[PDB]
Amino acid sequence: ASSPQRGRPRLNAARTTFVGDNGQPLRGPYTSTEWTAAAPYDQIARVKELGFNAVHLYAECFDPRYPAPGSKAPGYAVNEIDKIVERTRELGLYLVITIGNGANNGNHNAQWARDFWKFYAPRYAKETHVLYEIHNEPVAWGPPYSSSTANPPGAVDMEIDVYRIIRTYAPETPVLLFSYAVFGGKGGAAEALKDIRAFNKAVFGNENAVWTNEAVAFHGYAGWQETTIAVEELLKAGYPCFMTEYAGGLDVELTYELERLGVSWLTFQYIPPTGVSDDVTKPEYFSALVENSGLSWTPDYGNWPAARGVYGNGGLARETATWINNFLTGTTRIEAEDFDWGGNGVSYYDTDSVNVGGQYRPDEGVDIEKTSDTGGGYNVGWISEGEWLEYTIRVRNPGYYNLSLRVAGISGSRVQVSFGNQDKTGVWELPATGGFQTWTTATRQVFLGAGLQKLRINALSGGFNLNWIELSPI
Ligand SMILES: O[C@@H]1[C@@H](O)[C@H](O)OC[C@H]1O
Ligand SMILES: O[C@@H]1[C@@H](O)[C@H](O)OC[C@H]1O
Ligand SMILES: [Ca+2]
Ligand SMILES: [Ca+2]
Ligand SMILES: [Ca+2]
Repeated sequence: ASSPQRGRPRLNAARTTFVGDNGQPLRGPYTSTEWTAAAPYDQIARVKELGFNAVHLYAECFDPRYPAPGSKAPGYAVNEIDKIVERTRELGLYLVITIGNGANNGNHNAQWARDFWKFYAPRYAKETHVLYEIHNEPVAWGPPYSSSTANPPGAVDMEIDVYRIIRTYAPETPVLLFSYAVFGGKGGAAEALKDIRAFNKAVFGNENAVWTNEAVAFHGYAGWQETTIAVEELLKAGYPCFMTEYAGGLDVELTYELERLGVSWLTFQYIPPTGVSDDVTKPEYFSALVENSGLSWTPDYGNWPAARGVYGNGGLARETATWINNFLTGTTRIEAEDFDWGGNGVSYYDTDSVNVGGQYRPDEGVDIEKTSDTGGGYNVGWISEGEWLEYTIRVRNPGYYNLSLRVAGISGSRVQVSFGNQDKTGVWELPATGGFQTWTTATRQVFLGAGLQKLRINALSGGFNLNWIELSPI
């Protein structure tokens, strides 16, 4: 159609999340109209250059005293919400609208929430780019809301009543339920399933309803490890989900897991000029974290993050091994020839576009030949000054590691190795071995932070070949 406006997001084929009108997950930062003007058009537009296609809107903040004299009724920010709706429409962005809480996270006012959606549900029902998230963090702090001892009680009744209101006026609009603050472990999933069953019985007539246009909203405050478990278990039970608020700046580890699982996400960094957390346009809170980690997805707009991935290892970041007693739990060896794919100037830099060795990856630029070193396979050769190679890894535990390079060189050479774009080695002199297939292992101790990060080999000179890289904890 003659409109940049995005079409209805729908549940994906795998029923893991809502995806857009191109089959891609929704990814975005947040803004608020709770006590501020609409973020400016030109600031909202910046999200597109950061690989995003969606915006999370905390539209109005509930009044806990409503409807007493002096309380603020819903609908007060309509003129600002309308601007967000229009600006996202024209920019080709999705918009997730919710009720915020101000000082009262982990709480809600049911009447206020029903009246908010009676007004807003019909108002934006026909905006195909707009989704409705019933209520931010309505209970302190997670499932089961259906417990008689939930703090406060009755949130599932609010979810039910609001869902009916929404569907009465907005029959096609995606609805995100619950917005659990802390959603962690097998236990978190099991408790959420109690709430889901109770909701389903009341709304659909059957505890085990198959949702066609609904998902569970959840937040990341259980931490990345526990949240990943809960998401995995819920997805196994057959209920899609959607991350609506989390932070570490960007929580790189949780983003990696949500990408793997096929779950849409809204990060808790704000569109300038203002918000209660950190600005998404400052590199230190988002783009630098993405860049240094090697995280990538296909953006709806622009070419950032760049298309890239792990070569081999089933496309998963190469996790570092640990010790149990005197043995290693898994491989420590990263083959030099298994550099990230992505291309020249993205995942490697090579001075000639052809692989002059012709082997292994003939259609990429890195020069690769068969090796006569122990164990066979291949080595990177024709290494020249200024070339570099990146490998996306995941450091399981922070601390000291032995970093080993299996190298050969007729004469002397120099390398330097960065991790997450931080130099960990300085200049590392590799003395001559006397031949390009006369192999030695060079080792240096490095101190690494935990997490997803790119290991980058920088050739400070030519004159050496590289078979493989090993990393093991001290
Ligand atoms: O009011 C909102 C609050 O509920 C959430 O914790 O952070 C975003 C705020 O604007
Ligand atoms: O790296 C080596 C290259 O420089 C040499 O000239 O051809 C053989 C390779 O091992
Ligand atoms: Ca080349
Ligand atoms: Ca080369
Ligand atoms: Ca090799």
